[PDB]
Amino acid sequence: SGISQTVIVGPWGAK
Amino acid sequence: QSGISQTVIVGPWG
Amino acid sequence: GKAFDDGAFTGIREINLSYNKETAIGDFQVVYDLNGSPYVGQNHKSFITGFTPVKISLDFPSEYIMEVSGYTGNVSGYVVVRSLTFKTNKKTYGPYGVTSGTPFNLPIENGLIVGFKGSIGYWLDYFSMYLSL
Amino acid sequence: GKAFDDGAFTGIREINLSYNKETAIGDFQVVYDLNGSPYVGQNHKSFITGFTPVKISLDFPSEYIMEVSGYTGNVSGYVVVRSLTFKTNKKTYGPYGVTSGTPFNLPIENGLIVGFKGSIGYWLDYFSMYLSL
Repeated sequence: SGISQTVIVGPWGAK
Repeated sequence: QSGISQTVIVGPWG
Repeated sequence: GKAFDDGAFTGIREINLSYNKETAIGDFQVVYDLNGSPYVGQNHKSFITGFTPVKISLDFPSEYIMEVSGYTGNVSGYVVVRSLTFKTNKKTYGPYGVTSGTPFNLPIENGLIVGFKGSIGYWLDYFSMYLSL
Repeated sequence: GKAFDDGAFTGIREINLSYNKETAIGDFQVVYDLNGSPYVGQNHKSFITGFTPVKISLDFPSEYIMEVSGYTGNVSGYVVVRSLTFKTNKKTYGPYGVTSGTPFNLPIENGLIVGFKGSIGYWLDYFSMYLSL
């Protein structure tokens, strides 16, 4: 796809 | 700026 | 609560949050950088009032966050984010909120937090962080 | 401890660690992927022995780690990682070790663990992870 991607860490809190 | 590539690093834990 | 996702940007200029010293994190808003311009992220508001605001004005670009840490725990029977602490290469801001429940921390040896997403109802329910080099 | 740093690779095929119920995590060795080939990492061994080995063999490439968690605590004067748990898109492996002390967890919404660094002495003192798309 033409959508750029980024590392994401998480989530912290409610499951 | 060097010839060494880099990476995200998270930590430490301990 | 209501989900938000600010997306990814170039860096962080300022964080504006609210907290209550007996409950949790409330409001959450970020001024990012975007290729050298301030990007005023939307104000993600708690459903309720009574919080204390704090403005974390970073000296961007020389100043940047090295660790986000805090506590998650129960408030009125929801698991929420109870406290936050933002440590940069220059100083520590927080803890804001209540330092009780389950610790969590994201230290960073290399790279930058460039974005936040998560969910706020009466309090900040959960959040994640976009990371980049 | 002796500090170690594997560096960054393409992905993880296999984890070999060891633990002792009485104490904490002892040894750690990763088989990485490197451009679609296994590359056997350096075996990072404790100063002492007596641990119980385990091998975590992932179904690479379709299986990957989504969350690392564990506990840190004090063993005979040493503050160390006393247990570890590795959650993939497929299964949970662990906990291995004593699940008492202060918790930690790294959960991942997007991206891959591609590398490990840290320090091992009598036990695993600390570790960090390289992250990549």
